Amino acid sequence: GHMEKLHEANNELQKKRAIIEDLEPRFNNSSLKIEELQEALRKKEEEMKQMEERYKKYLEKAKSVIRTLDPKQN
Amino acid sequence: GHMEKLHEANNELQKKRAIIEDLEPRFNNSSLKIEELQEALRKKEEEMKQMEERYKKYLEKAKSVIRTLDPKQNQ
Repeated sequence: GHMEKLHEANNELQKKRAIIEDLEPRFNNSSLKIEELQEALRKKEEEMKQMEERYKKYLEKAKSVIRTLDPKQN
Repeated sequence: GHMEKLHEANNELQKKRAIIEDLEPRFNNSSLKIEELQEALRKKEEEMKQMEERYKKYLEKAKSVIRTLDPKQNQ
């Protein structure tokens, strides 16, 4: 047949059309997601570096409170 | 005539085939990516939980000291 091969071809085109319309919004969503997961990851890793700044500075501060309050040197 | 319609259709098929063949591995990679990231991020919110627990620890030693040396508690 010839008429019958046009039918098989047009239907497969409708099939691929449906495959594409379903997968595209999915792939777009998942792209957005990867971006926000990395802004969260970056923003968290920054918080962690600050958190280490503070505890570090705290320990150094208490190092000098010890000197100030020690009688054996003051 | 009919020749041309079956040629236009078969070549549109190869177009859509190319679209799909290119997007599908991309979408698979990105599904794996989302879950690798979400893992890294929860291993990181954990590391943070430990570090805030450690800093809150130290911040309550510190006010313990601010209270004992409070002039008002020494009179």
